Amino acid sequence: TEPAIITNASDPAVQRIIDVTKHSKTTLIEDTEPLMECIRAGVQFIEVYGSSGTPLDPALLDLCRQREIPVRLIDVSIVNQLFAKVFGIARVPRPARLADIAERGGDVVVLDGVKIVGNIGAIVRTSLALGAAGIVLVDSDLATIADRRLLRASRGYVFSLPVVLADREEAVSFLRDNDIALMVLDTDGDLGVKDLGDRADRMALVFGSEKGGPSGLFQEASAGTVSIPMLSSTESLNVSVSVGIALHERSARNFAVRRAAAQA
Amino acid sequence: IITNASDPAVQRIIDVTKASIKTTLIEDTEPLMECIRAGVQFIEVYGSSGTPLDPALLDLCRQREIPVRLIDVSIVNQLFAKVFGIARVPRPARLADIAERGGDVVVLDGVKIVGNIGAIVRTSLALGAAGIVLVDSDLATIADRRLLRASRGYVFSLPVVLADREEAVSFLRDNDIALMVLDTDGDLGVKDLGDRADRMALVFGSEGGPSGLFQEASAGTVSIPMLSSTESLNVSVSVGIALHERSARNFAVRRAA
Repeated sequence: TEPAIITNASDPAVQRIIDVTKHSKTTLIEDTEPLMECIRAGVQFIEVYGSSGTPLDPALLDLCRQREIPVRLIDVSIVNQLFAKVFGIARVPRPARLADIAERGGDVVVLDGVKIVGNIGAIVRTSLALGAAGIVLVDSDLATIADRRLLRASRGYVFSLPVVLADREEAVSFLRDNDIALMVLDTDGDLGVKDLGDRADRMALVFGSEKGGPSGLFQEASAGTVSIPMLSSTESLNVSVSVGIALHERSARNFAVRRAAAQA
Repeated sequence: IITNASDPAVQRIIDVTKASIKTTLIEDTEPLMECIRAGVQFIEVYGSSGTPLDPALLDLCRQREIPVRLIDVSIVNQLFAKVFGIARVPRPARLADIAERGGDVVVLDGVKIVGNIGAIVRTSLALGAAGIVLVDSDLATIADRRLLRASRGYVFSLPVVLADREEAVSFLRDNDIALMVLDTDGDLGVKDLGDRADRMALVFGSEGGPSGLFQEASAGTVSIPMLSSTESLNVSVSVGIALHERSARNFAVRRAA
């Protein structure tokens, strides 16, 4: 067949390194959009790969050109034996910490017992896009943020803002020590979500799963409960939906913070 | 509450439905109670010997005349959660059912991931929408067991309808229901959705985007502001934000009837 020589056709050795991370400080980031977000967010890549015989998205190739990022093709046969059509080996950034959230400016999203990774990924994307400072994950059952399930669920946004694993008291003492008032989302609370933007200062918003709602320590530190009005008092929304609604209400406050940081 | 130790004869019927096109299997305590409240007609509900049935469920079953029996924990494990029921599939909602109820119409265009669909069903109900039109969803019936579960048994609590794209666009037309499409860099801001007094249809694409036929029929493109036009939200999240801006409008419709 005289296949193009640049195409990886065997099964060692950059393959071996890809296999190596596929089953265990690096990770695989898959698909065009997630790759470009990770690159934009400053994630360091070792190499980006496509399957032979299909044109790699021109903008990604362009972007890999702009950064010093090697691109190479692997025979479709082999990529189709691993596992998408395009992926990269990346170094996992140094885990973000609480302080990062405080310094970045803007509201803090705290998830309390949210464990469903698709929910956590969606909340990551929303928090990024709506201008939140960062996310604190309490009781998520995640070992790290680089979990490939979360990578895929976040569409590669998990390194675009500080996403931090913490235990409950660590988190509440953190907010206390930084003078960040928290409010808890729950049914018939004191404040309508529509009034969330009134508050000029940054705040933390705490969302529980509804496999139990918010937990005790947070309740006790709370400066109030916030409710999203629903048809009946007995209804509920998926937690990711509640995050989007609450953050949309705070969007004016956070966009102003983000606007200002972009100019510093 | 009698207990089944055997293997006939309503063990057989359980297996036979799991043409049952008119009967299905609704699982879990809360989804069961929702379906019952929604008027779904149940044949019988079952729990597992050993672990007790929610009293509120038993009471509801009691107030309806729905028989409840326990099943030996060992037969359940052969059937497959711990509580479930067998019900008649309601007659499929039609598009007209959505128009008659009044309120905004949610159209999903190309949304296929059933968990998104199910979350959207719950949001649409909670935030007061008239109903949901599913275009290109890849579902055979709304009674699909994946959606039943993903929707937490709310799929029957408001009109949810499968349609073809042209069908949907035609239905909105002769009903004088303006449709807007949710998308980036649009004509209108989501924050002004509440300005319009009359009902409207809102069209959400997967991600990617709504179709040409809808775009061609659209009275506007509504955009949720984000840090970057390249960014995107999960479709269920977009629906939550949009309906939230319309909730005053829809609650007023819901509570006038």
